[PDB]
Parts: sequence; structure tokens; C-alpha cells
Amino acid sequence: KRRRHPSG
Amino acid sequence: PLESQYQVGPLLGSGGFGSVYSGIRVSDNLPVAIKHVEKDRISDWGELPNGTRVPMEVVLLKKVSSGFSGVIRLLDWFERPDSFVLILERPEPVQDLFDFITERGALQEELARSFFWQVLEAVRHCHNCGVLHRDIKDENILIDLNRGELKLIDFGSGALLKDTVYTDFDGTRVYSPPEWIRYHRYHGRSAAVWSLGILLYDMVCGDIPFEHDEEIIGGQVFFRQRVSSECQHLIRWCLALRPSDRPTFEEIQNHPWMQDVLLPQETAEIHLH
Ligand SMILES: Nc1nc2ccc(Br)cc2o1
Repeated sequence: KRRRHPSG
Repeated sequence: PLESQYQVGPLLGSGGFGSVYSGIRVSDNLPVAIKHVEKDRISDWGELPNGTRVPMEVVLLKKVSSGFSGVIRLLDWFERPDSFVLILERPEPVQDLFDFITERGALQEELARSFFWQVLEAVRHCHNCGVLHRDIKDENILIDLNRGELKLIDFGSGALLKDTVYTDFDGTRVYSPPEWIRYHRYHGRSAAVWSLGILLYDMVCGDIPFEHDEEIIGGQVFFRQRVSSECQHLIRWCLALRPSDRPTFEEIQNHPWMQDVLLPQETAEIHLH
């Protein structure tokens, strides 16, 4: 699945 | 007086960068974005010419906001007791590149070429201004849909650009280079080029290539979509495991896949209207 990835 | 100079609209988004509201400058009905950052949640601090201690994000934005370019410009900022407030440009209509790719799937290479070119010019502008973004990814790129122009956002993990090694990193791990994964060290330009390889794969394949550390360091790029040989070569070059094997920005823009880019207005008319 395609997803966002948080920074940090 | 910030409450009596901008009309505050709906929340646009929130996350590691802060909370961002749609807004309108009362002075001239200019559309703006209003970003709030909690002081207690700020990692790296900087200092303005006035000596005032401001978040690094403000320092970096001031350095790149001189003139027109593919960076969302800081128009104004304010200090509050427990927070800083940033007044940013807001294109309208707008969509970020992450959502654009989610809805469209893999982009036609002519469109990916135009977008990628514009990102390269924007990153070159940052570096020329002494600024390293350190979090280039589709989520941090806005598309001005009517103008066909891309705009970099979220400098909150960035740094002043230097030629010595970086040993700190606050950006997105799946865009970070293998030398960061393995050694917690990188140089700014070659790490930027790695993240640009991840971004270009993302555009022409419809999602990023690597999700886990072992894939990042493994050095194999599998193409899940039909992608031209010239585009595959550029991607694999940007994703070279050894940093000194990666292309410079000049070598990227001279690459055969990058020739005959569309103008932004042509891009909007052909692909976005
Ligand atoms: N994080 C973040 N910075 C922004 C600037 C303008 C607009 Br519109 C949205 C934004 O989201």
C-alpha cells in the first residue's frame, strides 16, 4: 500500500 | 498585530512540521498559509541578524525567499509566548505532489520530467542560497495547478549548507541515503541527490522504491512500471550506493532523459487542466 512517512 | 492583519481560515494540515491554516491577508486579499510552531517542540534553533533567537526554519526561509523561485516564500513571521507563527504564500488551487501521485498513479515521463526539472531548479536555488532542505519528498512539494509550477515546503528539518560531514538527521528515513542508515553520516549534496532519485522513482513508478533499511542499503532497484531505459539509468545513478558515484546537479540536468523539458505553462495546459 502507498503511505506517507512522518519526518524525524 | 497578527490577529488583526490576517483572516484565519480552515486547518490545511498538521504533523511533524506544525499546524497550518488557510488564510487571507486583510491588506490585499492575498491568499496565505499560516503555520504555527510550538517553541517547546523545536529541535534546532538559529539566530537572526537582529540577534533574536528564532527557529532554524525561519533563518532558512529568509535565505531562500529572496526573489521568485520554486520555493514557497515566507512573507512575515511573529513570535508568541509559546510559539512562532509563519506567514507563507498559498497557491490556489493547490495539491501536494504526494496526493497528486496517489490519485494519478505513475506519471507519464513527460510530466515527471517537467516536475523533476522544476524540483532540481528549486533545490539548486536553495543550495545557492546556502540552504540544505534535508527532507525532499513528494509530501513536501506543492503543485500550483493553474501555473504548472512546483513549490518546495517544510524547511523544518533543514540546515545551513556546509561541505563537512553531517551527523544529525531529522528528515524522512525512507528518503535517506544508505550512508545515513549504515554510519549516521552524510554529506549534504550527495544525500540530496539520493533523495531526488527516490523522488524520481516515486513519480514514474507511482510509489517510492524502498520501505525498509535493508532495501535502502541493498542497492537493487526493481522497476514495477514500464520506465524508459534513459529514465532507469538516471534513477540508478542518483541511487548509487557510494555517494561519490552519484551525479552532480549539473550531470542530472545534462542527462539525456532530462532534455526538452516542457515549460510550466505547457505542463499545466497539457497535464493539469
Ligand atoms: N507544511 C506546509 N507549508 C505550507 C505552505 C503553504 C501551503 Br498552501 C501549505 C503548506 O503546508
